[PDB]
Amino acid sequence: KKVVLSSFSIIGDITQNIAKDLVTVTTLVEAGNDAHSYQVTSADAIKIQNADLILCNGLHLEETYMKYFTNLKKGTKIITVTDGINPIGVSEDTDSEPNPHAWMSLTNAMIYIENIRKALTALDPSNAKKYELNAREYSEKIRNSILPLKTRIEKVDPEKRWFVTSEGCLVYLAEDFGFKSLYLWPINSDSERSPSMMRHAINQMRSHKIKFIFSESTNSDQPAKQVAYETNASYGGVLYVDSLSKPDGPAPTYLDLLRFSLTKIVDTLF
Ligand SMILES: [Mn+2]
Repeated sequence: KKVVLSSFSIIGDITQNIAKDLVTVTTLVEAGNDAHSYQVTSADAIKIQNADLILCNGLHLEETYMKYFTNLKKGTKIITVTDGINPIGVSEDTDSEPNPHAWMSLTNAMIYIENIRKALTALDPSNAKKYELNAREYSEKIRNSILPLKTRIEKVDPEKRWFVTSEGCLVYLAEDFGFKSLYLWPINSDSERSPSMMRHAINQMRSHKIKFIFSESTNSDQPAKQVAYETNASYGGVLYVDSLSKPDGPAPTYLDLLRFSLTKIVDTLF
């Protein structure tokens, strides 16, 4: 039985839905661990050795631990599951390093799925028909759950078309649905979170009468709450974007993560 190692929980879950136990699906950065800054352990290095295929996000998500994907099993490829996604830069001024959060998007969910289907099929061609069926079923499950939320979201008055968060985690969602983005820092890892970016967000929220700003499940709510105060806006609560929740939490699968976060967003806009 083949072993397919996913870099983090969101990719591992997508992969499990496509492979359904035809391969063993492992995960490097388990849920609750940070995919932006991770220390590969000795046990993790076993997972890396056992991998017949390695599935990474790319868009520099894994940049600080790519060095551990070395001394690999002969024939083991590293696949970038965001291939075909046009990158969005980390500069709020449009060039720069890529924003990695491409999975927060309905269109892109379909691309992650297709890339993973394609890679599994190249790895394990005797099961091509099963990966084919499974990928389509899962794509449809995603669409069936998430499309109605998009449909709701698209009714928003153009003046209110803003997703404002702490980390720049919704830039791909904004692009997918036709909203503008505002945030406090591009990526949670960066230890430099800047006064200028906070000042800018505050000024922009005032300018555009933006009513809500969120924080996320792996960062502090304190900046968002402060910005809310300074802008006469409201704190919108906690989104799930960077990791699956614990099994008994609200976002234990990728579909549940998208569904939770987009539900919470649309419940703010109306
Ligand atoms: Mn993040």
